[PDB]
Amino acid sequence: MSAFHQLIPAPWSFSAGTGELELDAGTSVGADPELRGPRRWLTRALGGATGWDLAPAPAREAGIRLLLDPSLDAEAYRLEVSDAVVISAGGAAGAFYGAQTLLQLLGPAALRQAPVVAVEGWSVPRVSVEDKPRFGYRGTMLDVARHFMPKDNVLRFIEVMAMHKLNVLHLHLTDDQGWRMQINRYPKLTETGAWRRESSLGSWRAGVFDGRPHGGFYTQDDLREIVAFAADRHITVIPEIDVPGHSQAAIAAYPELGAGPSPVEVWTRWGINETVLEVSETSLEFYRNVLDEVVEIFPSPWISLGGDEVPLTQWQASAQAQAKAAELGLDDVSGLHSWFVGQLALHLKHHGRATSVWDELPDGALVASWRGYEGGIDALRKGYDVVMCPEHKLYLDHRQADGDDEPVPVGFVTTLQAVYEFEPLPGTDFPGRLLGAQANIWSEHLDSPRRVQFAAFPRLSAISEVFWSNPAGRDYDEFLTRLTGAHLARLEAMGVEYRPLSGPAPWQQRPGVEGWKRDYDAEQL
Amino acid sequence: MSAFHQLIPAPWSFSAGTGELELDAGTSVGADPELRGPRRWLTRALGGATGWDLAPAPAREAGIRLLLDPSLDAEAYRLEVSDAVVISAGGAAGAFYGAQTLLQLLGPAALRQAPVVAVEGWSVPRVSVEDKPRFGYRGTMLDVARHFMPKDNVLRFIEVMAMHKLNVLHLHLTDDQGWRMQINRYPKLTETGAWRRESSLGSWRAGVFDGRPHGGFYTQDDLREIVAFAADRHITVIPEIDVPGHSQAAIAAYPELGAGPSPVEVWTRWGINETVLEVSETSLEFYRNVLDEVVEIFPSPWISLGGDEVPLTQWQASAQAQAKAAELGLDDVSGLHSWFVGQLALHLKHHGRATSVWDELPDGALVASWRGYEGGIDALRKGYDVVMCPEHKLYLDHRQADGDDEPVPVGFVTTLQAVYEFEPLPGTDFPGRLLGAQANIWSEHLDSPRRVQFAAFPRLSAISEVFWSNPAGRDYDEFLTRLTGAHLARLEAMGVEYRPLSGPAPWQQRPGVEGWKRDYDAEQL
Repeated sequence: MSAFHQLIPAPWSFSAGTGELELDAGTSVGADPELRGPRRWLTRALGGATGWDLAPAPAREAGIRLLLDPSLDAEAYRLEVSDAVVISAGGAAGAFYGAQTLLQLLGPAALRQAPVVAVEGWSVPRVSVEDKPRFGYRGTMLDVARHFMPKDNVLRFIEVMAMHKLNVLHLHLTDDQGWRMQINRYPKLTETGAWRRESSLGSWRAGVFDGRPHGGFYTQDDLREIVAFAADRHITVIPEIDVPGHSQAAIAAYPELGAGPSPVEVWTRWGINETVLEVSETSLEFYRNVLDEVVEIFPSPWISLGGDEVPLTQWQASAQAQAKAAELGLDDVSGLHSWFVGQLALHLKHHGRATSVWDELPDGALVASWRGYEGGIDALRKGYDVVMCPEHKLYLDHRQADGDDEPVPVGFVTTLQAVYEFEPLPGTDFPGRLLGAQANIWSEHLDSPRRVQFAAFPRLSAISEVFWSNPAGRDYDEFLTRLTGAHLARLEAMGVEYRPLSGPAPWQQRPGVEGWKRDYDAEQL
Repeated sequence: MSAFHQLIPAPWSFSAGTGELELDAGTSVGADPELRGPRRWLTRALGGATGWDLAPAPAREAGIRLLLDPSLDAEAYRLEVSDAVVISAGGAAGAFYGAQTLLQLLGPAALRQAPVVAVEGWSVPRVSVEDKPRFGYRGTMLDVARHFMPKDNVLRFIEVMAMHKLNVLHLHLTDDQGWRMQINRYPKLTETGAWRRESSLGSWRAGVFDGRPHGGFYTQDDLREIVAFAADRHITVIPEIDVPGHSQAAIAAYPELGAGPSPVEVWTRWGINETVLEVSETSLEFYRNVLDEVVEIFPSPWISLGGDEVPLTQWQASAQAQAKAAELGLDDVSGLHSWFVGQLALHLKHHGRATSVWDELPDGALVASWRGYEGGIDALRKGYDVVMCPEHKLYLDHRQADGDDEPVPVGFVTTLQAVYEFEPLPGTDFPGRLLGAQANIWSEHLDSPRRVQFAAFPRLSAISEVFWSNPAGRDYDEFLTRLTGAHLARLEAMGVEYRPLSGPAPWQQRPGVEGWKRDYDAEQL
């Protein structure tokens, strides 16, 4: 039983000792100054689950000790179970991840917000663990533009992320179908842009609508909170304001930003919009003002500008766009795209931030590559930093099985096993560096936080392992036994309603709602 | 500025001193042994909001002291701001409520789950407060049978309740349209009973359906958690399994429990069901087995059996019901109702629990009176303990204003001011005693936790004052200035999307969805 553990993500090295150390209600928590942050989080989480005081004690003297070890990487930790619980780390984030591994060692009741057990004693099996992340950037994107997620649910989603040792949350805040961020200078962004009349029901290709208004937004205080909440859990929040395309919500609010039409209203359907920004000095000024407030709220070194999916139809037919391309000396009207994003990227640079985009900038530019290995290596050749999120691998809005029993089926079949066997560009030594990978959850069809949970899990659990663990020890069948054996119980304890392995629960189904089924091989030939 | 405060519920006595005491990151929390429970909660809540350690110190020696004062009532506290923050209480619950009053004194940022402010210092104005509850039972009912509320949202709703000093949560767990509680002996209750094919859209009188499956359930561990979560906040959770009526979900699961029909399925519409339990030894045994598990999960001295709304049609036409009434020597088939509930009430008594019902038992029987003052005083004459929840006053599923702009309008117009001016039976000295009052939120039309928040607030804030505060100091116009001045900001900080005073936000509206509009005066004559 020496190599046996049920932890996910699996740690890099694990050894079991003999027996169990018992923790009573008197257990105290020590930490070195650098780790006081993680001490607070553990105290709050475990105190809630056990009803214990968990009062601080001098670090070397305590039941649970968090100790600084400068020879370890910052996100790396060592966990030792002895006469005491000793977690060594190179930094706060490391100590935090050690803490998570501890909670898993205590069992699922350690993840509840109030005690569900006796609390006379709990036991931690005696083990030695040594752990570090494989990738430094382990992401998830959350689309709150398509369906607004109430703040309570966002913080809960973030809590579940940290439990999987995911460090990046890419927050897609704006799109054709709504604008979620309150901007003080431009009140209509939320007043007008934060809601739509109705929503496509199923794929936009079925042309049916639900008659139900949808909307909401985060205030600046709400965003601050989310950022602070994530920071306590060592998650970086990268906001995205998507430009020049996916802009109809902003155009509805402030029509000057568009070409022209009857007044433009927040888009009620999915898919790609031919209606986009009119690129010009006024648009530019508008979005510099927006990015001024963004940068005040979000401390993140990257800020995402999107840049995906802009049809040139509007620009080609635009007397203004034509004029603009002449003034700049561009070859054609399509160069305005590169120009517009670059001007904003420059403004971000003025504020000390690198830019993040989906494709195609200053030095620290980060590309999120949804194309395959080729588009990825191509962006490295040019010196851009890369994170992989292939559309045919890592998109979690895509159906989890073949057939008609999955709710609103769209995209490729992307299964638990397929996702677990995924790789990021597997000696060319280029100027660009691979930061890591990210999973994207697009919200068109997920109209409640329950549906988002169904989409994200269990797959995101397997993905968290792909991002964190050692690729050498990878076997799907082995992973399953840990998933079903322990981890599903942890997800249940955290309030996450996932897709059961045998398929959707009857209340998770949505019959009569048309999806769009894609096949990756068919699209190649 | 000596009588001025923005606290809701308003405390019984309040005096402002001069200046502000500043709390730094070194602030420590002391408590007497009885209050260690509330010390833990404050530490968790305020630590989360400030990023402070809030380490324990000897009680008399600490920045925030929670001190036992046996001369105060258990739910009563005194709060003193000085060189230190001193909260005196007669018990844990008292200290808890003092803590809440403290958080309000620090401002809305104290209610966030992560710091949104500088945290260099916070200031508490120097004040003396003396406070007790007017009613000992201050309730809210939550219908999770009609629309299942995910666990994450339930705990958040409970957190918002405790902030208003509400001590009772009446959890309506089962109905025609679903059964939310997992029972180990009877797996189909959840497997079958926990979901329905679709739902009425609007009033059942419009006969239109949404085509959308709905369901979910709490496991026993989930319920335990909710009970423990509530207990940490001094909220009693009274579960309700409604019998003999509102039973079609249980009948779907186990058809023997009904008369007969094509197989019975979970009800898809609202309103009163003619399909009810067949009262008999087998039904009785079934529900004793259910109440055996309930009583293991919920520690509450009361357990609710419902008893509302049973049409006699089925029983009058039932050869079995007729036979049964003969065997017992009842006058007619309608006496089986009283008999069935009484047998279960007896079984509860065996377990040491009093019974709770909606109308019409052993000594500790509690009646929840939805009729007016008359039905209430009548139940006191008979010695039953009473809590008031008049249908024309305290039902929060009812529309908050006249007209067509309120979403799915149903019931009487029940406004913020009307609800704030409400009273419970205003020297007959009967055997029954008035425990308090309760507000009920029926979930037929609230299909998300957002909609539930819209229904419950701001009204539940005014109600919390009616239940807690002194009736002498009651003026609506004064209340408004506190509501708009401070409290709405507190609700925003806790993630609660309420009905704005000027009416529903555009994304809160639901046009095309038929309600049923009632007028209280018209129904009298």
